[PDB]
Amino acid sequence: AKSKNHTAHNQTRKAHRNGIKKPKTYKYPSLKGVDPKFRRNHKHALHGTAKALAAAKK
Amino acid sequence: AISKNLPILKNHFRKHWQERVKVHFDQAGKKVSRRNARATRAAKIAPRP
Amino acid sequence: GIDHTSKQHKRSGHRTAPKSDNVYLKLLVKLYTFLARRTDAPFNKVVLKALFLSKINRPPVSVSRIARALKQEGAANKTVVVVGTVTDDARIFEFPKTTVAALRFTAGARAKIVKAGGECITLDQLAVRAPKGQNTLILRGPRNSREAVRHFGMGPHKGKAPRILSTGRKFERARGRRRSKGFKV
Amino acid sequence: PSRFTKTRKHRGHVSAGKGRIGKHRKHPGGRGMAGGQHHHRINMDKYHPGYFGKVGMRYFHKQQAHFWKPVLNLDKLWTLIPEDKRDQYLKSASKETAPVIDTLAAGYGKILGKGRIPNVPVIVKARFVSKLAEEKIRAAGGVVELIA
Amino acid sequence: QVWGSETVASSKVGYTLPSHIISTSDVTRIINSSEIQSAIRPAGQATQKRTH
Amino acid sequence: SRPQVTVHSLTGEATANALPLPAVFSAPIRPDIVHTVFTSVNKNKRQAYAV
RNA sequence: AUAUUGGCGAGAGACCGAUAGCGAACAAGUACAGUGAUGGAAAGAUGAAAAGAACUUUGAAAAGAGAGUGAAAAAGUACGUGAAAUUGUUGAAAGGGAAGGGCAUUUGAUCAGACA
RNA sequence: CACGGACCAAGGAGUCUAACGUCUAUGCGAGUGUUUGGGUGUAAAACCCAUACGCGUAAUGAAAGUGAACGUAGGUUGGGGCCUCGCAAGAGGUGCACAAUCGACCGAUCCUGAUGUCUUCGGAUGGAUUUGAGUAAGAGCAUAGCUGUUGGGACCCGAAAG
Repeated sequence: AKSKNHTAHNQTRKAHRNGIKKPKTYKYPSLKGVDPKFRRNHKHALHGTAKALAAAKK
Repeated sequence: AISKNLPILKNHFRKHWQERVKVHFDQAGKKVSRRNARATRAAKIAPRP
Repeated sequence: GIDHTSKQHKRSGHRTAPKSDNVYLKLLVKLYTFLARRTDAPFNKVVLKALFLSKINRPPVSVSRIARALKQEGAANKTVVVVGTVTDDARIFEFPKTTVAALRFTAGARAKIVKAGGECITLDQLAVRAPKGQNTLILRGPRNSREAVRHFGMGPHKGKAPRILSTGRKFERARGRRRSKGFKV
Repeated sequence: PSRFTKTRKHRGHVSAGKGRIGKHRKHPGGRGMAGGQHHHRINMDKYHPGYFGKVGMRYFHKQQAHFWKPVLNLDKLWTLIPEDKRDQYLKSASKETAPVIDTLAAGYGKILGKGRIPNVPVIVKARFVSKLAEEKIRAAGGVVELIA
Repeated sequence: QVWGSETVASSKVGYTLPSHIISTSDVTRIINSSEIQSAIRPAGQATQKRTH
Repeated sequence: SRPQVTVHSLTGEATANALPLPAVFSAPIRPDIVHTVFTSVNKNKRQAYAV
């Protein structure tokens, strides 16, 4: 006995009961896939800029 | 059979375990017997410790 | 007929009363319901809602966590408010004299505060001292440090503590955990 | 208490919470851990990674008492000292009267350097110590005596 | 002696009498005493007049 | 101090010797926990029955 | 020290209360079935006490009608209490190839309320 | 014009157990669990208790093994509440939990190989688009309840067989 192979019916209605949500963007997004050479230098750039600010309040 | 995330359980109950179930109802009864046995022994083994 | 946009007869989903049957907790709820209604102080509304929280929503606050909060700027004299149980921490050796208010105190925590000259105060005694919350500081325990939180949100490429009874070798470490046996997660 | 169960609330409903199309049967999907590689693979992977296969080397006749080594961090190091005498050693930090702590009697095998200790000379008797646990103890004026 | 007090510990090992989460059992006394009554707004009517 | 409860004789009259409260009567009175403990304690004297 | 659905002698239950509980509360492993191995029931209750109805009358008799016993024969060896299906009699109502139901009222029957 | 139902009475179907997940309540709390056992008793109850043990407080590696503070236990952004100023609006300070991110530390892996060296031992220091179910002022343990899971006859009744 054959059956219904596939249909897109009621799929959009189901998705709108809990309607389409955005991925909730944040400040300072994840640095995944960024150039490792840039991140290697940016790690030492944040280290040095936290030293001058710490030395500005004696 | 496997669904709805849960730790994998290992329950060894695939034999006739219901024929070998030992429930210790006599825990209070045997405790009195041990005290009775200790009491009747000490009278027979006069005053050894 | 009405084309309803939101779900009808939908409850707020927030606790309006404690789930417990503690008679003394209800007295504190009755005391703070009057305060949260007729004082217009935001402190009284936070405490009243915190009294409704469950046991996992009221994590214990170590006495060491109180000392760190009192090391902030201009917070050495602020009355510490903890809606929950204050526990003792032996990892510290110096504790200040600041008063601490909480629902419950353990034997070690209450002795530690009193020995350092501090004072153990129940939440009803703070009402006659700070009706609107003068000079207070609310402290809450960490929620995501619970053991049940580790297994929450488990899935591929998540690293979220698979639920297992026995740990070690031969227990869920071969296929789907390393590149050698097919694939890693 | 059976009077608080959902079976009492299901009296009068035909399917008793099991549905009319599902038709609750004996074992629709198998018994126990059946089909972990055939029709439960989507559940075995995703919430049980690593179940199938072997990784380590076998250990014939393993005795767990051979690997008995409870760890004690530098966090406390003083709950082993009774509370009555703890304060009189803290406010009188000096050598020639250093407290002797035998961590073996307390039930510990190795000392780990996680916490920070006050600057008090402390004599520690332990079977094993971490590398920087010793450094923090020696910096405070104490020594560690290796025992067996 | 059997349950202990603030002087004798418990006569049971590791036991202490339970502590209270509230110092008094009369919530009305706390509300009216001296301090809450000076920090609260004036009361209403205990029944609102039906308007319109 | 303590309420100084009065000691009575076997035959009526209240003897003038008073005793302090043993401080166990100042313990919290929780009808909820005494309820749940009683139901479990009262099940410790049941005999097993089975067909 | 440990085991114990057998045997003997005991003490108990948040157990079951005669389609339940052991198959069996009773002349139960009985009646009965099968060549045989085996299968295997149904069945407890009058009243405090038989005081279990003398006697009269009708009838061949069984029994009926009186009388009598008893606190009660609406307890008579078909016996405590005696439900439903089903049946008889009596009373009421309706009915032109179903009946039954819902809303509303008429008619009949029946019931209720309150006298400052 | 699919199946079950002539009628009535009684009986008749998600139960218990072992091990658990989430949630809730309670007790205590870096601990927690008296009841294997012992003491005791108005005697299967109640009450009292030693020593161990279970789980938790440390992880990580196949293993040998090693083993969590550069620092107000870090920086940045958002943060309830509180504090200061103000008639208020607002402004500043402090900011727990939590959320995002960049670091630090521990183990594993891949490199760098110092003083010392039974000359092959030792592994300091410094790293790495690597990796861990970690650290970063602990939260758990025990009991009970609903729901859910697995093994058990397993909601009740049913095979052709062996």
